Amino acid sequence: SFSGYLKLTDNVYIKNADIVEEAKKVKPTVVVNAANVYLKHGGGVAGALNKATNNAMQVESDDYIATNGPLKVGGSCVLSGHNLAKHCLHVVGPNVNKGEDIQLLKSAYENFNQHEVLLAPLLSAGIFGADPIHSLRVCVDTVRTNVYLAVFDKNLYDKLVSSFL
Ligand SMILES: OCC1CCN(c2ncccn2)CC1
Repeated sequence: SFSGYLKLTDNVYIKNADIVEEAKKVKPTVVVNAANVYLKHGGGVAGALNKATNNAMQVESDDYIATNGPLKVGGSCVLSGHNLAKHCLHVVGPNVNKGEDIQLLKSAYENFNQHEVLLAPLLSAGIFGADPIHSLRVCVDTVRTNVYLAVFDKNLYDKLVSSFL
């Protein structure tokens, strides 16, 4: 199971970890991807998770988009976790760098409530441009299921822990 996490609340845990390495070690039931509406896993967490699957995530995703069309910002879909997890929950947080509504971050986190336990990154953080402190706050105030957050950046991890109210 999950090890080395700092407990923030009854159901939220956090660790300074590379989510790909964490997923390869834990093999969780669900790993969350920081997806975009097109499931184009180019960079950030998505690029890294897809590279770990040897592009199998992208091949599966392109078939999903060809059949269903794009996701909504704030929405999600469950696809295979490939070699990383049983399932991957592709969740689209708002991308501030694309001018998307930050209010959609709560809707994005609500997708996590459909899964009893998840390994996840902070939604809309990193290259999505939102304030990770705000993302952690929305996570704690929205997710009720057990969420194990992996924060890649040590300096950001320390700032998130030290400023957590
Ligand atoms: O390219 C190497 C990386 C794999 C780890 N990443 C991550 N993990 C957890 C939370 C946020 N980012 C960033 C990319």
